[PDB]
Amino acid sequence: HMISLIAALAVDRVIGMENAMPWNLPADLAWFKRNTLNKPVIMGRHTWESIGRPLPGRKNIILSSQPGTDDRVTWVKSVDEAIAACGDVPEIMVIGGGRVYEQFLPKAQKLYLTHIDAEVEGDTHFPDYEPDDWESVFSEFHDADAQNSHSYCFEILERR
Ligand SMILES: NC(=O)c1ccc[n+]([C@@H]2O[C@H](COP(=O)([O-])OP(=O)(O)OC[C@H]3O[C@@H](n4cnc5c(N)ncnc54)[C@H](OP(=O)(O)O)[C@@H]3O)[C@@H](O)[C@H]2O)c1
Ligand SMILES: Nc1nc(=O)c2nc(CNc3ccc(C(=O)N[C@@H](CCC(=O)O)C(=O)O)cc3)cnc2[nH]1
Repeated sequence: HMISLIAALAVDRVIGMENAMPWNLPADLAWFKRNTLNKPVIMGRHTWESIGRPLPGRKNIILSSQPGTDDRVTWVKSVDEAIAACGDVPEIMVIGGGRVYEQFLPKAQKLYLTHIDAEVEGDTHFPDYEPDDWESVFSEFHDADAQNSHSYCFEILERR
């Protein structure tokens, strides 16, 4: 198979605040749906709570050391089990949050990263990643507009 991480980062690699995403960027949410639809998505229990409902058209796999509390999604207790629950698929999408990104980054072949030109009070950060290990294979910058209040750049990195 192949493991990919997808995330949106504000300044200083901030990805969250008090278990929430403090911004609204509809173009980035559309990019997220386009790149995760019809794929399995792995997330940690905190991120499941922040989303609050299953993502439709995706197999939702939740990592937690505690028993599952919702039969609409798949609960797993380890990284190995999470990967196995995905089945034989071309690409597995890991959708955070911080503690989960840390664990899957050494396994990942691709990073789908949105860089948001926004300064945000945050407590959760994307993991420190060594830039030499990665090559940029796609980059697309967008200015702010009437629907998206900050400029942003989509990037796909591939492990060298
Ligand atoms: N901007 C973005 O792209 C983005 C993406 C995702 C999330 N976020 C933000 O990230 C923040 C949450 O990230 P987080 O780091 O606090 O928590 P998280 O990584 O979402 O989930 C952490 C929890 O997942 C479970 N877990 C993780 N690894 C496990 C393992 N190997 N085995 C078993 N259980 C495991 C544990 O749950 P138990 O305690 O139940 O064992 C752990 O407490 C929120 O602010 C969210 O909004 C942002
Ligand atoms: N690039 C990126 N941006 C994000 O905002 C993001 N968020 C998470 C975790 N949080 C969330 C929060 C909401 C939705 C969500 O509502 N998505 C719906 C609607 C998409 C839309 O409205 O365009 C979905 O169907 O994917 C997804 C993930 C993980 N990876 C990300 N990756």
